[PDB]
Amino acid sequence: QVGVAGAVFDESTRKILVVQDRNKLKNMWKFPGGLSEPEEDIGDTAVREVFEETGIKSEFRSVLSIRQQHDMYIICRLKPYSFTINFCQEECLRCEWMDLNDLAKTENTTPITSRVARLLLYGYREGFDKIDLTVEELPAVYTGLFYKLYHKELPENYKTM
Amino acid sequence: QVGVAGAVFDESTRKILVVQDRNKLKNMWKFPGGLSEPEEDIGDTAVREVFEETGIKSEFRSVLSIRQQHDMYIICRLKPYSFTINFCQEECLRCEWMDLNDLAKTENTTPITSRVARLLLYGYREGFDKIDLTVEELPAVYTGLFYKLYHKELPENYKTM
Repeated sequence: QVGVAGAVFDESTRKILVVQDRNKLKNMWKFPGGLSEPEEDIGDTAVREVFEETGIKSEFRSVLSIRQQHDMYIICRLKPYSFTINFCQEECLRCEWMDLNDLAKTENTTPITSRVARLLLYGYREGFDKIDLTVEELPAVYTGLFYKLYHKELPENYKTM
Repeated sequence: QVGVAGAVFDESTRKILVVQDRNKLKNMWKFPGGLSEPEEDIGDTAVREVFEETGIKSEFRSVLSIRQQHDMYIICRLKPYSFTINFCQEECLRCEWMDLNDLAKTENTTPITSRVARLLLYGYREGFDKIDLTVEELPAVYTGLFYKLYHKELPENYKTM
């Protein structure tokens, strides 16, 4: 099943919600995330994983990045609507609203997390339209399968011609 | 191995290079594509698959879309620098420089191809910066693995802070 992470950014305070895992890379700040359940939309996985790890209630806004290895892991931009952290003590050592600029500069994070922080900063300064991507389900033609398609948000007048 | 497609768009003529497979969906226009070889960068797969199917020489410019099923298939924007079609007769029935607006409107294509045509039209009218994404290799921290990360192009001053 696909993994999904939530990058919960408060555009009013310039804060980004991050965690340190209790038992894995406990000194590296990361975004909360985990595995989708069967039938779960990507955005719902993000919002659920965030809430379970951090106590923060949020809304899906966009996809920010797709991570591919040898399979897929989707990192999403979320907008918080609660702000009191109640983190999962079995899973996390720390959970903070960190200054986004601090995450973008720290060495105590992963290269992917840092890249996604820098991308958030670019959207914070120059507009989220610069960075946001959508995910949509589209049908196959040759078979009865379905795909998920990730791309820059396409204005409604073009999606439909 | 990942699949990769090439959407070869001539911004000077508003034409998009498309094929009909000789033996599969022979009435549906599609972008040339196929499987990456071991060690091959995504862009090189695109350029090679295009050349092998169509005779057209091109250069990678960006990623346009990521297609996910139950694994990954990357659709790239390419810029042609040769224009004489010499298609692979064993593989394709037709290969044409089609008007992009015609591809964006036709029923004789797939929903994904049509979506990517509409996204190209949006870039043709409003700038390719609106649609282009990059792919880069970034390292893991927990293990010795590497990932590929797909996201909107991030200006150099931010990538590096």
